[PDB]
Amino acid sequence: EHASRMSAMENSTKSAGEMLGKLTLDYNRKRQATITTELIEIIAGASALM
Amino acid sequence: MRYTIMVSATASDAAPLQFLAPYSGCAMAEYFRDTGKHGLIIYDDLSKQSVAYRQMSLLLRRPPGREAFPGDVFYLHSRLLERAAKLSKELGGGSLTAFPVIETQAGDVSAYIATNVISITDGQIFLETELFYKGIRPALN
Amino acid sequence: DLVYRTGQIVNVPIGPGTLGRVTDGLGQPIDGKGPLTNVRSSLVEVKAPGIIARQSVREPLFTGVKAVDALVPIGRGQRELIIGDRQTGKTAVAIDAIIHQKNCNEQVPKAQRVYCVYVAVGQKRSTVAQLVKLFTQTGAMRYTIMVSATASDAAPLQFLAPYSGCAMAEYFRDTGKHGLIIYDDLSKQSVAYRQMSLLLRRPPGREAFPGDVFYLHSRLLERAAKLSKELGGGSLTAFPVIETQAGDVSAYIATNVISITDGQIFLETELFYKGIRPALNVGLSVSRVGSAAQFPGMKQVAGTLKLELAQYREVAAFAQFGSDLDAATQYVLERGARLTEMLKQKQFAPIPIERQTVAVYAATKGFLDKVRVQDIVAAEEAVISQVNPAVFKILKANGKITPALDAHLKAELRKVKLPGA
Amino acid sequence: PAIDAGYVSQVIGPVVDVRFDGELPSILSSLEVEGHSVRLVLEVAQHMGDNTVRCIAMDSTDGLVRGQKVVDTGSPIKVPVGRGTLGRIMNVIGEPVDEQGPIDAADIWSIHREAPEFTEQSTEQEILVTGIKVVDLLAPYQRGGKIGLFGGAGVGKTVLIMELINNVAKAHGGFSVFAGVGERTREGNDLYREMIESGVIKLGAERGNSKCTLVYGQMNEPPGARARVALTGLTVAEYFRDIEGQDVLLFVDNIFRFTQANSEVSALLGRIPSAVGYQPTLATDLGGLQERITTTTKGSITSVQAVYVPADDLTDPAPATTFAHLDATTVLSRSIAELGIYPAVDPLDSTSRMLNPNVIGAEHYNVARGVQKVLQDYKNLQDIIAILGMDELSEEDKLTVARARKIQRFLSQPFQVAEVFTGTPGKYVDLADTISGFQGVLTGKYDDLPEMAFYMVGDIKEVKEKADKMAKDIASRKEADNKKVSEELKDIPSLDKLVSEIKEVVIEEDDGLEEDFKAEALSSETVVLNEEGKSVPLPKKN
Amino acid sequence: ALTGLTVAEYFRDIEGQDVLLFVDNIFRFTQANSEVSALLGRIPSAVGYQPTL
Ligand SMILES: Nc1ncnc2c1ncn2[C@@H]1O[C@H](COP(=O)(O)OP(=O)(O)OP(=O)(O)O)[C@@H](O)[C@H]1O
Ligand SMILES: Nc1ncnc2c1ncn2[C@@H]1O[C@H](COP(=O)(O)OP(=O)(O)O)[C@@H](O)[C@H]1O
Ligand SMILES: [Mg+2]
Ligand SMILES: [Mg+2]
Repeated sequence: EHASRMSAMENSTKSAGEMLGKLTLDYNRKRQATITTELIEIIAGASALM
Repeated sequence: MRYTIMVSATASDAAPLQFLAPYSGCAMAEYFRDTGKHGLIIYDDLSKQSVAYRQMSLLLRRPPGREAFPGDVFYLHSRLLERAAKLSKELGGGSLTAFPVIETQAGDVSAYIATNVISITDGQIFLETELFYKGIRPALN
Repeated sequence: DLVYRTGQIVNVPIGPGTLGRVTDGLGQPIDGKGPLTNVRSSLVEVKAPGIIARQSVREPLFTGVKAVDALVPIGRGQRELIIGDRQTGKTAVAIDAIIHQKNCNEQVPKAQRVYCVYVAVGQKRSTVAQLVKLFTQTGAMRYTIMVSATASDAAPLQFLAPYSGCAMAEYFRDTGKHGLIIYDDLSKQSVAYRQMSLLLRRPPGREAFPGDVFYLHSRLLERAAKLSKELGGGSLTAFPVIETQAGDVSAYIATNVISITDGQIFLETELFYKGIRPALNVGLSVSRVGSAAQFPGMKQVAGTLKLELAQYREVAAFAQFGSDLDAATQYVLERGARLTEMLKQKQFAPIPIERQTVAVYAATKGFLDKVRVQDIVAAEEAVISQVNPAVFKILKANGKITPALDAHLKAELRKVKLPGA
Repeated sequence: PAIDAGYVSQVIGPVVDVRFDGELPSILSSLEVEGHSVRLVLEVAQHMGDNTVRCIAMDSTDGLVRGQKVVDTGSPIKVPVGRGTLGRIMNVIGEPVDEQGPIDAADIWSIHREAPEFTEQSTEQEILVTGIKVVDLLAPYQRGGKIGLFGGAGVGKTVLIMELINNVAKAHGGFSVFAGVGERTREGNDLYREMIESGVIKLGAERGNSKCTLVYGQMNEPPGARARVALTGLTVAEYFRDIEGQDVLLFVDNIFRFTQANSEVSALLGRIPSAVGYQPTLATDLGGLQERITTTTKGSITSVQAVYVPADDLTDPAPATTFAHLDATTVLSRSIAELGIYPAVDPLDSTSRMLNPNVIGAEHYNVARGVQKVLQDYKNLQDIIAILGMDELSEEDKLTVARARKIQRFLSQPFQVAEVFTGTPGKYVDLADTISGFQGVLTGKYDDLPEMAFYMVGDIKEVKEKADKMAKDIASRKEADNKKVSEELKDIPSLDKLVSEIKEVVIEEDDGLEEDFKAEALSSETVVLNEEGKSVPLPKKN
Repeated sequence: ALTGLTVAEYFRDIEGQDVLLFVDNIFRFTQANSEVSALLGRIPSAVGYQPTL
């Protein structure tokens, strides 16, 4: 039991590092898209006035 | 249909017709509220009336805001939904209850029009798409 | 300043005088070999040929890459996206295609030769110079034009260099010959066009790209076609290259060119650092137009190869890594490793297709299962060296492994000295 | 002569402004430019004031000068409509591009029609069986309804719409109208050759027996042509619906390209952009297009429209606006395709108005809702299975995961149009076979059979006939040792007699590309035009 | 909010009293100033509020 839990928790660290690595890239894409869309909104507001 | 009025500004109609159709339906429903009867008004797809208002104001060259909506898109739904009231006895005691509908995108409740109409209305009825596919119909969260 | 009009829509020199010449994005040569002599000017913005002007893709364009010509076969007139991260071997596949067109051009008649155009958009000038030295020292510059709008050039030149190279290749398409154009880093053309659009104060869309950034690549890639018999019968094959960030192929320009081209060559960044080169993502990369335009014999073995690599990815990286090992499906693991190491191939060495179908015949029929996985790359060259060269000529001329040929091939495949083991 | 003739004021890409000094054309009225290299048709979009209209060109504007005479046609874009358009390919402005002569027009209709009124709406929810398991089970298609195939560039909404053409349009009794909006020209040529070969398009004298009209505005065309070619397809379909009284099929590949072309021309019309970069008039343009496709009282149109999501974003405004126009969405997913499941239909994102127990019966409805419940319970467990494994699930949940992994292989199906690149023959599946199969997988009748026995099979019979072949084959590890001996002198010669009977081809050095070549003389100095128009070199001043 | 505040400021300064000022949703002050600021000729600030927030 102890030696199989030692391997199952290694598999869980591997899976929760893989999931975290994909979710970090997803967050970075969402962050980049967020600054881009907020900046495009500010430029579209300023180009209607200037 | 004996008790129902239907105000229908469809997708083929102009943007001011879809912008003005909740106000037309509220004015038709305020007759029962002001003459002592009790009214029920459903603004189905209020998030499409906001989109029609966005188009109508962007083509008037007014400056855009959050998701290119007008700045006064809160006032658009607040001055519409505040007309749903329960009057006093000296005004007849008539009532009008509103059921506005907002469509969200992928369950994002933090959208602009969604948060505005949540801050305007009294209650909320949330319908999740994961409760819908688990057999729970209506999918009340 | 005085601005004079020339009287002509934006044109580049097209013709047989462009072969061997390095060019900028406007038509004037930069290799220092004087002006273009045997040439004439045509427009860079040509409407693509219509529906009647095309015919179905029948003939195969051999890349010379084993992983490409077996699993994602590419016909003449196709558009095949080469997509992947930075330093995953996209340019290597493209220049293996150009070198292999040089190698096959000396063995076919002149009506079946392929004249290549390499458009380098946004690259370093040093890598373009090294690539010109490569195409000169491999003899491939005789059939190759190189258009070069480097990173120092103006962004209108990087925007226009794919259209310039496409007109230079549309000469070969329209005159009944066969062309092969490679838009290397077509993402950099969209970056240059985004620069031109934002400096023109046009309202930006997704990822600050203009609204007509799909039209920018569809104009370019619809000109790669296979013309009908009443238009000369010529063809133009496009190899657009799109670079992805962290393997995100759901990006804007990536999904634009995926929804334009016929197939894809997904080059995974994980297999490129595990030594598997070319790092072809076999699960994602398709080619559904040159699937009918495949060399038969390679179509006889490569379907079984792709099926066995499909059922190899049912135990992919959980052989005993996750919970357990079966030891009845040890065979699919120790055979998919052989089929993986069979498809690895070093750079600047493209293989004729008759020497690829024999290698995948030896890898698939079971002539290499007792070879250790560390020496299958030596076993392949030992098979190609030790089997007599008559079977290569018979398979190249007949165009299929005949029932008269597979017996002699299994005869010549059981008397090879596979090293080690 | 000077009346009804304006001149080009300014050329901004596909947007041309024309100044009419005498009298201005109406909005949507078509104009024609005199002296162009092609027939350049402009369509008036705005009146800008100062006697100037603002137009949208149906072809390219390269070569336009700002003095060119522009003739008002006095009408919108009129295309030939009728039974004489059957078997013909036509572009956005009705010109025959199939090189079969002029189109024998029964009439010429304006491509801008008002949508049919509220009194001319037909509310008849009748099912249309397609032979696709996931489509017939989880989101069935209405017989006279609008159908969307939402997809993300490579997930298979062209293979799905080709299979719907293969399955539905052959069993149909009316006319089909394929509108190609912004798709590949190779795909239009492939569909033309397949429809000529299969006999639904006939050439020459038997052209009247052809049952399909192709209207092609593909992605090589400028954004003015891709913005109005859906209207040409609608006009050809609306003539069959309204005047002919027929039941029409209308397949529109990539209705997104209409929206994208309007957003491309909208930046040069001088508008403030809406959300993520589209035009402010997205919803009203899409509504004015999609409300013309209606089963009326005098005819029905079964519309199947492929919709493209731009970066696998369903929250993008152009598919999110399209979602409210359709009776049955079939959302194809990238992840389902990456699992190898084809058609890659998301079962928990595709919906239909026909999935109602009072219209398709309670048995079919209960089966579809049970399959969706099992798939939703598996999607709820997708994170525990990933980060912990299946060994930590409950015994009731491992059964849920097993039945869900069976039903999500069983939703996949081979296609008759995908058999050319997959090798497996296609499967048409009847509706009762789908309900009878998914009843058996829901109740637990097939917990014996493995998960891959359900993958890419037709019906529930073929699951059992594949689990037989999967267990004959593991017993076929020890069947025989195959050897063919004493064979070399039966019919096969040798190695060297074969190289003597091949026909080696002749090769030629110095390829000779100077045959039929013009070879104009490009001099060193760049040639410009002086003020009298002569081709002179540059002056020596900078 | 300025009207309720000047009633409380009269009750604080002149009457000298200790005042309670309950303001329900002071967010709507900034929201109401945001709805007019594009029409006052001000280019927008961060997420969609006025530059003078
Ligand atoms: N099949 C191969 N075998 C061995 N090495 C290879 C192979 N293909 C490429 N390489 C090496 O790996 C590197 C990949 O460079 P390459 O230009 O092919 O990638 P790329 O995707 O074009 O990168 P970038 O876009 O950044 O130029 C090169 O240095 C090359 O020498
Ligand atoms: N039913 C199917 N069977 C097998 N392969 C499919 C199927 N549907 C799609 N594919 C694969 O996915 C790709 C989808 O291409 P396409 O049909 O053009 O979709 P899209 O128009 O969305 O790009 C094809 O290259 C094909 O290989
Ligand atoms: Mg490169
Ligand atoms: Mg497509």
